[PDB]
Amino acid sequence: ITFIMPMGVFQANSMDRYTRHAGDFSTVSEQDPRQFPPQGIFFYNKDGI
Amino acid sequence: HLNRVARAALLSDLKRRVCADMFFMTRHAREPRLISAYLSDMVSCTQPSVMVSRITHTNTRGRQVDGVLVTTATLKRQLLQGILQIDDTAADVPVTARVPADLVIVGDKLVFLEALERRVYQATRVAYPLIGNIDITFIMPMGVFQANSMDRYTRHAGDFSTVSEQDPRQFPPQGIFFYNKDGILTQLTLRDAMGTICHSSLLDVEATLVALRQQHLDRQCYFGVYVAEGTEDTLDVQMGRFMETWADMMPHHPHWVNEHLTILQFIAPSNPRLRFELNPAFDFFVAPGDVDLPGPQRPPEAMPTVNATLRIINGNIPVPLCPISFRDCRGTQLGLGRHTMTPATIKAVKDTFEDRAYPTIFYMLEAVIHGNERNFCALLRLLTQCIRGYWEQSHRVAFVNNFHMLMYITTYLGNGELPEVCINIYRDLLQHVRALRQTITDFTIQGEGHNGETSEALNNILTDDTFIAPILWDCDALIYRDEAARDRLPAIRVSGRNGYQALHFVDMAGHNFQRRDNVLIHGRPVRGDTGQAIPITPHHDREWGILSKIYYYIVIPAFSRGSCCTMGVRYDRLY
Amino acid sequence: HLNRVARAALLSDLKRRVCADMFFMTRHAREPRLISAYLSDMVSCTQPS
Amino acid sequence: GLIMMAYQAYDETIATGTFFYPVPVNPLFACPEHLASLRGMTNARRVLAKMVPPIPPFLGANHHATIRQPVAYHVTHSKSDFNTLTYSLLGGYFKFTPISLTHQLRTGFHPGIAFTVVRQDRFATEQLLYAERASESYFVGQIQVHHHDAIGGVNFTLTQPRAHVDLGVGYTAVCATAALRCPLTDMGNTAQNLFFSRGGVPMLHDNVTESLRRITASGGRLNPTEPLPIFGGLRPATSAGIARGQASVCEFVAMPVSTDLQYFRTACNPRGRASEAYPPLCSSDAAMLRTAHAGETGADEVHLAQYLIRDASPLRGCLPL
Amino acid sequence: EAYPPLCSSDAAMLRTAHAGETGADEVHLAQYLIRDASPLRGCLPL
Repeated sequence: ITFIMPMGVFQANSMDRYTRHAGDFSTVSEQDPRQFPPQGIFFYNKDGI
Repeated sequence: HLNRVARAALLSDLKRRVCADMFFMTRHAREPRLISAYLSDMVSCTQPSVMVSRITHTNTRGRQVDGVLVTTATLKRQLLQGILQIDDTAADVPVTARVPADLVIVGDKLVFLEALERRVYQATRVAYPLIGNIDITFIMPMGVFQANSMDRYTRHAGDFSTVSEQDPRQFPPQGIFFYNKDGILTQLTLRDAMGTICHSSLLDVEATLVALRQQHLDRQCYFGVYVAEGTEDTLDVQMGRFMETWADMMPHHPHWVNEHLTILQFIAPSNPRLRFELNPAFDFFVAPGDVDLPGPQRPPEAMPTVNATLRIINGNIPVPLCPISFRDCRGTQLGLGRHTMTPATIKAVKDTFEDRAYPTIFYMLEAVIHGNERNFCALLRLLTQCIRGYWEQSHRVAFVNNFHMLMYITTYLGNGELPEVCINIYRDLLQHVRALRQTITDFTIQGEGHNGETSEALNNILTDDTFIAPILWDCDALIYRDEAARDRLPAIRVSGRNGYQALHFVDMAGHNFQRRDNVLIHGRPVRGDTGQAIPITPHHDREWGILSKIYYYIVIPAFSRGSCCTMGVRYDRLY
Repeated sequence: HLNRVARAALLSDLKRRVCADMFFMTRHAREPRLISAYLSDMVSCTQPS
Repeated sequence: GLIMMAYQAYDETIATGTFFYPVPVNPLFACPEHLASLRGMTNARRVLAKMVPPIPPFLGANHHATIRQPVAYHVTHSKSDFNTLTYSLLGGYFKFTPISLTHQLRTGFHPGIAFTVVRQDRFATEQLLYAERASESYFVGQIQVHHHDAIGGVNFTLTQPRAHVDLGVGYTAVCATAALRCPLTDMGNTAQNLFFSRGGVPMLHDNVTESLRRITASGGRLNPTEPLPIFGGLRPATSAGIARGQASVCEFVAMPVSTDLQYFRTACNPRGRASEAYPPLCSSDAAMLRTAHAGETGADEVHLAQYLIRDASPLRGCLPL
Repeated sequence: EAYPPLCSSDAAMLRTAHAGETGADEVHLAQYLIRDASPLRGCLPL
């Protein structure tokens, strides 16, 4: 079985840059380290790592 | 014979099987299906044996029993209550007969469920087996912190807020919480580390130096691992041949400069400096063989060895290993309630520091006065006029460089000679400095001194007498340094010759600009007599050195950000 | 005769067993499995005669 | 000497290098651009200085000076604030000596190093064993007796030999650890003292070691006896009833404050490299542990700077909270 | 057709994808969490 895995897709729509709750992932930095476009993908190994 | 790759896959299979189940029966006690699956796997995991039998053991029906399982009655009851099914109460047994004996079906084959604990091992002094025990190693990190700014993320931004302006959450971790065996909260504090790290065994690096001395050591750069002596000169041609040698003595990029690597980049196996980090308190570097430090101007060439020095500063570890973000976090943690600098004073200080068009007249005055109270006592009007003229033309506070010039201003020129804003800025900077000193005092413990060293000098570095400021104008700090320790082996070197003379009150009649010996101009005391044989006394108390070192090592570098430079002066041309 | 430390470990076992079960019938009334476990422990705790 | 703040080479009213010559000896005060003040300025020296600070050896080398390269890199590459920068510089300006470390640990300051804790346990283990029907052949001999004279009378000893043979093709029996019951050991918090051990190089000053020993004795649940009996193992002092069983020691192994944290999330190696210690559930904050009880079935890892790691030890579905 | 398994574009959403409050999130601001569409729905325990 061959898997498919997108790597760097970005949401251009300003409508779609929405969250579950506004302050979900915030930091002490003035600028959220979240506005930035994605550059990596995370998944699990077969043992859960 | 599935070779290496599949043997390692099998190895990982055993890894996960071991990690998954050692106490499974008490683990998934509320999931009856899992226990049945594990028993079915166990019974269907061993190959059978020879089927030979003349008269065998069977149930009452007649079907032959096929095995026996041994445990203690506790798991007999726990399995029999709701997990496994009764087959019968008795069985047919040979006599070389009907005997009550439980038996249970699992998988597809019938097996005895024996927990023989009652017919034997009572009122006898032999311990029951199957009570083996176990010894597991548990791992607890203590103070691991995340350097990445992206990793300082939470589930909800407003999870844990307080009435304090600053979150009591930015602070790095210093304790670990876990549960006792009965469920009670347990806490480990950083004070508990003294049982392991706070011993004398920290300085047994002799074995590692001897062991690492016998590896492949090639010839490398001798710039950062060599110390020389002064060549008894006016420091000009010294710089000359220094630059001439320096421009071409590089064999490659130094191993102690490439601080730009991250943790991952520094930890890459191709990193040559990966192997040169052994002890957190020790710096290991390559040094020549049979060379006494300090050596001559030209380093002798021989087989390079390994030499190690103690890390006095906790920040001497590379910045990949000591993140700047962590340093900022703990620095914010330090002065939570301490005095801060007003926006006016900070903007003025930064603007005057980054003033490229700074006139050299102030530098002339600072060099001529050379941090002497006698000089300042006669230039009140000139200094006032100069500072006023430089200030009310671009709103920049001057005369900030020389530390023996600001306190003179705030003391003498403090009743209203200068504009109220300037003296306010000087006083606010002094308040920041004394707040830093008070913070130093708070974080040290008093009442404990060893070998005649006070607690302040025993804990902090800026309070230590042995360490000296980058620039010294008088001989008071040198006297304090070479009098305070008396156990630290001292070696003072002033451009060649060892030891100073400290001759003060030099005039135009005996100016002698071409002096090469160890006569140090201590300067004329104001509230005293110069004389010729009068012993040299410090111009100020010991706290003066503390304030000077604190200012030079805190205020100057934090504002300049590695832009200002220290250099000598040419009095033969200036005068 | 497991001396002082193990006697105190047993003492803490008594502590937890006392705090755990004084009204278990009305406590875990919705958990039929626990009650059978308690009765099994009760009946298999006294030696015969 | 003198310090001049902003280097100027475009001020042509005064000749370059008329009153001062750049002779900087400080890692913090490296001035690659100020070097153009001195005569004999070439492109090669500037190219070398753009990466390497020019510091004389006859005034201290970087490896041998107290102030080193990383503090200069920190002060030259950090742009957050100035109050915070000053306090960070002050906090870095602390000695790393054991006495200083004791001072910060008793104070509350966090040194730029972390630790890991290893604790030993002993659990009562049940073994679950199934073998076979025909797994062992068991021979029996004939009973024989020996009449032996005794004190009050005589002793009759009954002797009968026998032998066992495993007539199995492969592994007949399999036994595996099954049950836990009550933990005979303690899941407590007792640091593993190092002052018991002998063999390391002593400090040249006896009073330093004595003070460190006395401060280690304070705040430690197990400590050496004051008389320090020679020619012996230095047994710990006698005590009253230990709360809930034999104490479990905890040793400390150090690492930088920024260590890959997700490594500690799973069953990792005590040394740190595949070449394993099971980590049970742990919290670096008081809040994290009590919110780890699955308040809204919710488990968290990092809030801002601390960490909350779940259980990876075999004690997952055991030990009710 | 290639079956896309469960994935996240940052470490945060992948660790929150364990159904922390039974909650599967998809996008926070611009990074994404694509759930499992591969046949390994009820397999491979985490």
